[PDB]
Amino acid sequence: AISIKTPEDIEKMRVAGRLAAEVLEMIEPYVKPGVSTGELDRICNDYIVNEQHAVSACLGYHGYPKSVCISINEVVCHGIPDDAKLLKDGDIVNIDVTVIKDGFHGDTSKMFIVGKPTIMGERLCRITQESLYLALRMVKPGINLREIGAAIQKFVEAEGFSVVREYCGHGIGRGFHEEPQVLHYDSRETNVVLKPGMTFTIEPMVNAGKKEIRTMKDGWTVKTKDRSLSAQYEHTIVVTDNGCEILTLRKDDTIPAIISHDE
Ligand SMILES: [Co+2]
Ligand SMILES: [Co+2]
Repeated sequence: AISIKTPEDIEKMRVAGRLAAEVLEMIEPYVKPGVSTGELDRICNDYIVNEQHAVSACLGYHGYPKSVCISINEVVCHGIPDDAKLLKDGDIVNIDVTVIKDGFHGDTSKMFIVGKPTIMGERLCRITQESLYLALRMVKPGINLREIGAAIQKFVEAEGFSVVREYCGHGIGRGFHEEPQVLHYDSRETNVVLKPGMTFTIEPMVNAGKKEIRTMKDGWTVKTKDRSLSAQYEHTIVVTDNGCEILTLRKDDTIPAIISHDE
């Protein structure tokens, strides 16, 4: 069931979008060498809850134990903040945040580099981000959701990299994961012509090598099959009459918040 958000809904989202972005803006300083994914997890929850007056949708979601996800290096997804995993150097972590305020979610994620980059590190990240912005621009009404995934795909492989098919982006709003499914790859299955008011996520997961993954014992931690690196960046967006509106834009984003295709 694809939901077309009301204007008000939209105002709500803008809010969740921002709070969510804020948590990532807030944590920036704390992300340094010698940190516990666990602690990081504490600081966020306090913030989301204390200061923010909001809740985290990750918590208990399908039994998820933590408040947010934190995926180090070759961990792909759902990495679980342990009070004992500490931050190296050349560590490239993703923190995926997802927050609920007034019924609506704001879902976003980004990569952080630790205590002096790797090269391969910085490359991937950089590329992952571009592949995301890249889709960001395509977003406009009347476009098939399908040329978007292909696009990311093209870009990414072209760097000798691989796109992950197991996971994908999703509609979002009052429901954490709504319709549709947003695939970061080409597929005949795909066939959605976008409309204003539809809201959803772009969350490309990019491995430096091969598109194959493994799931751990703990039932969450997803790592590369290869043990290659993997990056992801994500944003929550709304389709406008002429392009899109990023509801999770942060200060460090090098893309406008409003993307218009008119004139
Ligand atoms: Co997310
Ligand atoms: Co998401």
